[PDB]
Amino acid sequence: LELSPEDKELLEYLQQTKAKITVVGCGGAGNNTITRLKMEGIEGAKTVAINTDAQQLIRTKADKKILIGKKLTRGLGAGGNPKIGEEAAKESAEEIKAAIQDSDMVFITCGLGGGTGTGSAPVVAEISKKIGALTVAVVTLPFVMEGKVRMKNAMEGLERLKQHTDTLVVIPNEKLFEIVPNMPLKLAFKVADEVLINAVKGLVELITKDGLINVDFADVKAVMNNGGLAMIGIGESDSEKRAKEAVSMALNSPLLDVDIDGATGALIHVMGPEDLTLEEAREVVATVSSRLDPNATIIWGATIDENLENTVRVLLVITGVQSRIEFTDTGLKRK
Ligand SMILES: Nc1nc2c(ncn2[C@@H]2O[C@H](COP(=O)(O)OP(=O)(O)O)[C@@H](O)[C@H]2O)c(=O)[nH]1
Repeated sequence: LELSPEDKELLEYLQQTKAKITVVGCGGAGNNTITRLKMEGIEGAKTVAINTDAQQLIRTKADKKILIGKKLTRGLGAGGNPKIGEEAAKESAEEIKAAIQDSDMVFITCGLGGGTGTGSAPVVAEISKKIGALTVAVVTLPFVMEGKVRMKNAMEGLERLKQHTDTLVVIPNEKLFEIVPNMPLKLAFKVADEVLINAVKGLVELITKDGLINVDFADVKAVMNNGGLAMIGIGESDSEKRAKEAVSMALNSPLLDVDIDGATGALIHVMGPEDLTLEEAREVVATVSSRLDPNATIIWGATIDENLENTVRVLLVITGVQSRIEFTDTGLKRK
């Protein structure tokens, strides 16, 4: 490429706004998330799948696969015991470290409540912190119908994650039943899949994807470095006032299971068809800004999704909500 000294300096500036990003999916649900991200083609991110279960791991699609606890469970799994998942991850700590080495940002994703995910996720998070990466977890809490043991295990895992994350994005699966009431559990998991994909892919591609408005990693780091506890809101609309309806739906999302007045920061990803305008994106941001505390630090981007024909989708990630939430054995309680 023919490049002038001025063009080179411009390219150098744009390069330092980028980040090396790795997404790590732990356990059954985490592996399923990774497969979907790999097939759909998540932009600018390395995908790593880890599991104690060799049957689940081998059918997963990923850039890198790690069978954890080879000398512990021999590829059998963890049988829903978080202690087994934790010990397996600790055994394979060096292999996990090698796979995420030199990442500027690491996403850790799983369904909390099981053995492998609940156990290994905090270990991956600890390893990520120790390599100096911006460490973000995007995790689900189980449905109520899964039982008390699953939720108790999940909440203990959430407490361990909190010790080793910069931002902890929590998605309560139970609130999906407000979006799709009385859905069969097996199909409700498929909805949970889509939400996890939207959350992880949406956060990653806010930084990595070509957009109308691209985001500097420095600005993401400024919000997410001490993001604490975070929750998401998703909205979509294809009407005449698509942007207004999408942001309204996002702000009123059941997944935002918190008083949003306690928020100290926010990430906004506006997604639309080829006809998406800056004016539409600005309308979304202005609506969020007016609703939140005036002192909240808001970072936003806008990208074109080719799969969308007439629909604008808004992903909202609200940070610093730990002051309005209490961690209990039965789940998240509003304070
Ligand atoms: N999105 C999604 N979540 C799931 C699925 N299966 C289970 N989960 C959730 O993830 C939690 C842990 O399940 P799983 O990943 O299979 O356990 P693990 O392999 O031992 O970590 C469960 O308590 C469920 O709430 C699935 O197919 N999709």
